[PDB]
Amino acid sequence: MAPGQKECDNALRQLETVRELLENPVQPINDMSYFGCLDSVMENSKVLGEAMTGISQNAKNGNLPEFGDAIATASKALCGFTEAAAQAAYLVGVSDPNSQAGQQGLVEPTQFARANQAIQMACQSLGEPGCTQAQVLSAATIVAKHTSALCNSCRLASARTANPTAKRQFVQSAKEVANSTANLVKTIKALDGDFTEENRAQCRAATAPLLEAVDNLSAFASNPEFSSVPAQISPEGRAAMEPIVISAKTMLESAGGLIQTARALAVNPRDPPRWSVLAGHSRTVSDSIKKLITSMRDKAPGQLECETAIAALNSCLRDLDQASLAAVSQQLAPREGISQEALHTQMLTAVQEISHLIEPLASAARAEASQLGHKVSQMAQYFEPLTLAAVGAASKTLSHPQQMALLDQTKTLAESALQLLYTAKEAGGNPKQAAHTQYALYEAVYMMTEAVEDLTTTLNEAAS
Repeated sequence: MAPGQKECDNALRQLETVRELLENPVQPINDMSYFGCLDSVMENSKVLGEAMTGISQNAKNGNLPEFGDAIATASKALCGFTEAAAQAAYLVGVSDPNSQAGQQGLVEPTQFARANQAIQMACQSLGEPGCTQAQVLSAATIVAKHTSALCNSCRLASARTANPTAKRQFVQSAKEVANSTANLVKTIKALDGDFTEENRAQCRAATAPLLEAVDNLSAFASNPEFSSVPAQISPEGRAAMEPIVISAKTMLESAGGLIQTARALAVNPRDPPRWSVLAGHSRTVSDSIKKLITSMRDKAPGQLECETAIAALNSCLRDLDQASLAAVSQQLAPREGISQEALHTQMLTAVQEISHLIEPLASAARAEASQLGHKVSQMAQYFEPLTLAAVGAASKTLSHPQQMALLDQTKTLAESALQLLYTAKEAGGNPKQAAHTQYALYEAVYMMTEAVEDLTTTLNEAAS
């Protein structure tokens, strides 16, 4: 009854509905790439933060219309977070080696069912007698987005099909959905500088042919002939997606709590206990979002492999430090059963392989996230044979200064490789990371190139 209560009511329903995306992410949620998911959570963080400020201030000052605007904006941001979270979880799950992505059909029935549900909610909101101006706009924007998505999928489906009857039906259904929503859009435009009871009644009337067309499309699209095979996600994939899922669930739970409390406060703002409860939920919303973003970044393509490569390089560094400390106290035992020449050849071979991987690695770090993991693993693998050969070669180097110089120079190469790996992990193969990492990447490549040259020179002098 009271203004602002309906908005809180709709928000709670929207948060409960969007939570379903999190229960079993075995199909794509949308068309976003992993980097798109990350961008969306960053953008929604800003939007939700401002909306949360708006909720509190307008409940406190009794500005009920703008309180409803703030609840609506927060709900949209939270659904945004969840869609990005669920999509990220799906992409994580399928990319697992032991996981099998399901065959894509002509359409994804879950996306069709979701769109059907979002259109119903938006249409029912337009069918409300006490619906406001900014509520009509958000409901109108929802309808337009989901009907466009539905029509686009119908078009591609009637192009990818061999079945002539299905071809004609997807085209026909698209026509009906499009013609329906066009008729609704016109009635919504008629509201500008008018907004009368006679006109809101025009809009309500126009929703019925849309709902009917959408519900017909949904039925028809759920036929076994069209549906996708849900993916088979390994127990490991499930484990990797878990942090992302848990975080987004905690976000939704505490945001529900924030809204329930906000609802009472809008009615009676003179209530210190409830301000304390609202603040509690708010801090938990923020913590959950931080954990969600950090969880999602852990699972971007190439991130685990950078981490694994960095661990392997650090293991090589420990070996080199150990050999260096043994050398200075004359306690480095000479490597048995292999010659000085053969050990220098193993070093040169490894150094040449590392050298060839530098620029390819940087280009992946720069532009191609799908390559990065591989290049980082290839680079790191060569450091094990190099370290063993260098420790061996040093152990048999007759001059003490030269023995120490060989270890020092091998260490410098390893440390320059570490700096490149850390920089590549930051850039992550995301073209939009350029303005923050480009000069650091150039520096890291320069330092690596220099360290290769210096060690190669030493190895060339030893060959002479």
